[PDB]
Amino acid sequence: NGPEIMSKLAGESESNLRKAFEEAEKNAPAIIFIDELDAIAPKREKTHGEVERRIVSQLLTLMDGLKQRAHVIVMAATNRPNSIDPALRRFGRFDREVDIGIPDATGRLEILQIHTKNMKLADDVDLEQVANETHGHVGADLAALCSEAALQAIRKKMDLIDLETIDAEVMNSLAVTMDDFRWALSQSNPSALRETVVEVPQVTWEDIGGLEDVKRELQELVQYPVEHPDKFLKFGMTPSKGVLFYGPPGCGKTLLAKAIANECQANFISIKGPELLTMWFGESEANVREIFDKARQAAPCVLFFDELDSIAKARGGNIGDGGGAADRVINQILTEMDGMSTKKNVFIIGATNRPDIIDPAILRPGRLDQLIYIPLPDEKSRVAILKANLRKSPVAKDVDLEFLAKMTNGFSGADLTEICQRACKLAIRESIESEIRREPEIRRDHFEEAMRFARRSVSDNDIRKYEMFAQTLQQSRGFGSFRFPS
Amino acid sequence: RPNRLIVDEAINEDNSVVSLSQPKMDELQLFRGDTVLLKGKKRREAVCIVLSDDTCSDEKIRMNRVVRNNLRVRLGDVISIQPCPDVKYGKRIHVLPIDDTVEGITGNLFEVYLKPYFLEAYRPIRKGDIFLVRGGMRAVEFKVVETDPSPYCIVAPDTVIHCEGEPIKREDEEESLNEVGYDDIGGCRKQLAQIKEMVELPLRHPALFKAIGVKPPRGILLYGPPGTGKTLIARAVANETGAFFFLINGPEIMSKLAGESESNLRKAFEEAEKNAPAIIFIDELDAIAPKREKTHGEVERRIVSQLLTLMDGLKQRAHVIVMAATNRPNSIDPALRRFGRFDREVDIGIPDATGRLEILQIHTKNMKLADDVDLEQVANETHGHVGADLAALCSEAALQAIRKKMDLIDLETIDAEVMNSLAVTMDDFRWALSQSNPSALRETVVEVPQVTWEDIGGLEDVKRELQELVQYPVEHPDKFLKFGMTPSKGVLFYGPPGCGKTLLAKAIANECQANFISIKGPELLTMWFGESEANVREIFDKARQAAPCVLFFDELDSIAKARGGNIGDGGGAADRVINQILTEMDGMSTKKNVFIIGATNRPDIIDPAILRPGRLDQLIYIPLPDEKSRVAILKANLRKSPVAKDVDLEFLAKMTNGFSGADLTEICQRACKLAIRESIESEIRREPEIRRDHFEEAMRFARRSVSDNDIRKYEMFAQTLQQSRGFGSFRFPS
Ligand SMILES: Nc1ncnc2c1ncn2[C@@H]1O[C@H](COP(=O)(O)OP(=O)(O)OP(=O)(O)O)[C@@H](O)[C@H]1O
Ligand SMILES: Nc1ncnc2c1ncn2[C@@H]1O[C@H](COP(=O)(O)OP(=O)(O)OP(=O)(O)O)[C@@H](O)[C@H]1O
Ligand SMILES: Nc1ncnc2c1ncn2[C@@H]1O[C@H](COP(=O)(O)OP(=O)(O)O)[C@@H](O)[C@H]1O
Ligand SMILES: [K+]
Ligand SMILES: [Mg+2]
Ligand SMILES: [Mg+2]
Ligand SMILES: [Mg+2]
Ligand SMILES: [Mg+2]
Repeated sequence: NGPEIMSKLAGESESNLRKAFEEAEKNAPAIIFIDELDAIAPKREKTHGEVERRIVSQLLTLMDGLKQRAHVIVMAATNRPNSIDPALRRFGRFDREVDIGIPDATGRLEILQIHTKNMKLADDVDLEQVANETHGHVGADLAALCSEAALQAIRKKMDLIDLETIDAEVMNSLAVTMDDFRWALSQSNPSALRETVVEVPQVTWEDIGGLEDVKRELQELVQYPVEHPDKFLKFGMTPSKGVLFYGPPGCGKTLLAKAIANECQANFISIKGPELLTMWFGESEANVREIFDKARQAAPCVLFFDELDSIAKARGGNIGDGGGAADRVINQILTEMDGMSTKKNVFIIGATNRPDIIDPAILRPGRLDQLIYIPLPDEKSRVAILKANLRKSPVAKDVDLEFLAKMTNGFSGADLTEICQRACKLAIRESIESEIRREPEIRRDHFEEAMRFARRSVSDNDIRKYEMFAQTLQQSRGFGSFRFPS
Repeated sequence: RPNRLIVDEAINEDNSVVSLSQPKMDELQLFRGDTVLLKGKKRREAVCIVLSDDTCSDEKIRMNRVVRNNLRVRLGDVISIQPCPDVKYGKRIHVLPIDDTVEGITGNLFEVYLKPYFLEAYRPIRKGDIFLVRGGMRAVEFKVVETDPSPYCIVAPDTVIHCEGEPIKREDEEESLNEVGYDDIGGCRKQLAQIKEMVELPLRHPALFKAIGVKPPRGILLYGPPGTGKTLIARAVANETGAFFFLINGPEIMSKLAGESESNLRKAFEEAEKNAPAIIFIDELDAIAPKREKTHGEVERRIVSQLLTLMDGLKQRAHVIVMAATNRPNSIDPALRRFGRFDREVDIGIPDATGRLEILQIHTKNMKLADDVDLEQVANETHGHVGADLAALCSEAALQAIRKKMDLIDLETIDAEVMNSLAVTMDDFRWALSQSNPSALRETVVEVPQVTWEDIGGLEDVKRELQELVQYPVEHPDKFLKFGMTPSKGVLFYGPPGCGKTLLAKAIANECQANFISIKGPELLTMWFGESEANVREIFDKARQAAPCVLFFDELDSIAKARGGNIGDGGGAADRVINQILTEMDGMSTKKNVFIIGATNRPDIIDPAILRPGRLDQLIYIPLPDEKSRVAILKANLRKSPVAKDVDLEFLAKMTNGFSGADLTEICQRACKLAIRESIESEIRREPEIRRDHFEEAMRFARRSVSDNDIRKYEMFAQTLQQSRGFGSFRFPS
């Protein structure tokens, strides 16, 4: 234990490290686990004591002495991959690095099922509903949640049957009800809420309508190099490692990136515009490196840069504020892109509503060289939007969502999302009023009432500008009549 | 069973009154004012009269500290009823004080403690009963030594109570009845309830955790500004649960060389282990274990590591809860706040006006006050006062009461009658209020506001929308799951200056009884100028810990104005502080019931990124107040002010056509100030209400703050954001 080692004067600390290693040597195959390694061996520059430096050096020499075939594996856990001595992470000392990371919904469900196996639950405890709304929870947060629910189950039957070395039958007669879990979910306080989510997304191609050419291109750039690595070697040509989505707001760039990640069952990392702006305002663009590290350790991965023009907008427009299109954060992104290998199957997807103001250096080959226009959703995509938002909501069968997607001509996906956000909220309001006066489905009248407040977010001029950009980048030249002679 | 009850804290401070419920009395066949013989643990018993109240449950009995200690039991224990067989009145009943509680005060105890306590109050008395009485700015305990007419009796007016002297020595297994308890804490209901919950099972039911194996909370961290009673709360919990309270003082630990510090931490933990269920309280934790990066000594690092390993060793079922108080949630080692060491965190925080009133009533219970001391007027104008500030205020007033009668009757082991003859007058409190110097004046107020929908006139559609976004997800969480749709977590108020955005946010918070946090434009500008936008995170933390909460960002366009206009200064609409607000909004859950309300007079220059879905996606226009809202403004400002009945405030709100709320606020700020001036002049020449002439004189200086062009621009913005498109004729075919 880090703290236990560092809590013993300036003598016995070194003696205890040495004795631990000697005891592991004398006792056959062994695993030395050094829990909280950063407590023992932090950055020797940030140490301000002689004994701490001796502790780090003693650990280094013990680890070097464990280069023989003594059958002793040394494991170490730290919350600081970048706050332990780099000299420990060299070859022969700590060569292998395993990122545990946040559990996904499946992992959270598994942890909950593990913690509740001994506990006598009820029939209403779904244990999967909680696992889906325990976002930001590490297994310790889930254990705390489970113990909290069990304790409140004991806090409801506390002094009815006395628990005075107490009998087994009363112990077996306990139960935890699902509303206890829903209570604890509001008192959860997850520890890893503010942590980068790296998970295979649940968005599939079904949740996206239309975009047939866009889906084809995306699976050409992502699905082919992953599922057919036999090609790209037979033809001796590396897959492109990046694409730039451009188009009007609310047209499915995020969903397309998520769906292409889910098709290959690849990890998905999303870096939104506020994070790029956080690096830009704070001049902490070094964190770009860390992002790419997370992408490289999670490979195969789709590294998605939503609203990649956020810094360009924050500076003004195409020129910005006096300067050119280059900025420190996008420059770091360019540097990191040049340093990848295309053999890690890390795919960069940048999305921008303003391709005009994007730094052209990011569109060069060996970068986001392919530009895909994500247009305003067509009627099939509108139907998919309505079906996806309306799923999980009880909606009447008589609603003609196909008809609803016919006058929503220039509507974006956010427009239809607000359409139900209004119709379905009117349904909630009507339910509450009828429940007040009294003391089931989204009807057609609710949808007509919502469409009475239907506005197009993206204007005709903006669509015209997007179409013009798409033409000047995709209409190419007059080489459509080319043909080899004979 | 009629002979099995559960103990709860008594609402009132009565010495010998227990509160029960009518259904419990139904199976007992007892009157409202009869006496019963309650038998406690360890063979002890007492006699007490019952009372009826609906706050307690059907099978719960409420008892105060003194009678609970007489039964040798604590909260939640098992106590029978066993009604007394109507024992006749007492004759002599000899009672004597306890030596420790009478030391320092001598004299005749009849007219000061015994007679007033037994005057016009038939209180049952047993041989072993010890009772505490408050008087002479003290709380003194008296134990009965003998009773001639049977061990049980009821005190009669003609009974000749005897107090010879020779106070009895404090017994072995009986604790002091006036040291600390739950009734000594003022208005900390939420926090004290949380602590009681986390602490009940581990300490009151220790064998349960030696037979079940569920992990109870092992580390509780009380944090808040200094003087909020964290040590008091911990001591109260330990005393009420009966667990051994071991106190570790930060400075005391860190004042002992580089040896005995570690030895004392280890010995404290071992002593807590060896002594049954225990609470280790580590007061001033940041003195012992600060950020190990900011430490610059080896012994300090060893202290932190030793505390960490002791806390880890207290992962077993040793029934030892470790409590710690710090004023630094973010200046203690983060490694202490991990799972298994200090998992639970309780924010004590500033007391509200109700909490301040409770604290003042607690500190003045022993003190003999006057009739003019409102004790609620001071509680309403003690803003920024923590309970320590209130204790200082109360002691200051009492001392000045002693500074007015200081050497008239000599206080030479001084007599009790002169001690009981003191009084503190309200003007002393009003004096101390100007000499207060509150410690938590510069602290973020998190309180349920007192503004209701009555204080707002008109805005019927705005009220409806606000309760649709806030009241529905809070009071009807059954919906939004049946329909499978999260409530919107934010709204943006926009409109002209002085139209009730702040009052609307406060009223929607008060309707749901939610906490209200207001972040004004100067604070956003402070973060922007100082580049301390990291504090945005802290703000959201305060909102998350105070959930349900309305997080209000008044004048959210302050940074945009400070930069210029819509463009600003070369750059775009993004700035570091609003970017941090966007980041924090994306990181909330909508299951915390934290609602963000942004207000802006300039929606044109607001960053559009904040209007996107998953953010302040709903925009509500708060227009210039209509005549009903004007009447509400006038009535609300004029309340607390004596205003003549003949004033036609309804008429006054008819020519105030384009007037804003600030305009009418200035209208009375002038009329009512003219009334004050006329009062002063008439008092000078001589040595009651705001008349109509005052209001006409004020309206003679009535100007509209917001011009017609500005109102036109607000209306244009409202049209282009709310007139939508020509989809009003939509209809599904057939
Ligand atoms: N083709 C589509 N398939 C599915 N959903 C879509 C599609 N286009 C839009 N949407 C809907 O739009 C909403 C979110 O849009 P999305 O985040 O994909 O937009 P975007 O193109 O990234 O633009 P922006 O940068 O303006 O947010 C969701 O409700 C989503 O269902
Ligand atoms: N609808 C209203 N109901 C009650 N009081 C109102 C209303 N409109 C204005 N007022 C009065 O206006 C004064 C303060 O206005 P308020 O702080 O609500 O304005 P605001 O819309 O937030 O504008 P600003 O940003 O210019 O201060 C108070 O005296 C309040 O009584
Ligand atoms: N919530 C409270 N209720 C009653 N008294 C209080 C409260 N808070 C503080 N006091 C008074 O303030 C004094 C000092 O409080 P203290 O325990 O030092 O604060 P903290 O515990 O936060 O360090 C106590 O003697 C107590 O009389
Ligand atoms: K104290
Ligand atoms: Mg570990
Ligand atoms: Mg996008
Ligand atoms: Mg303290
Ligand atoms: Mg405002």
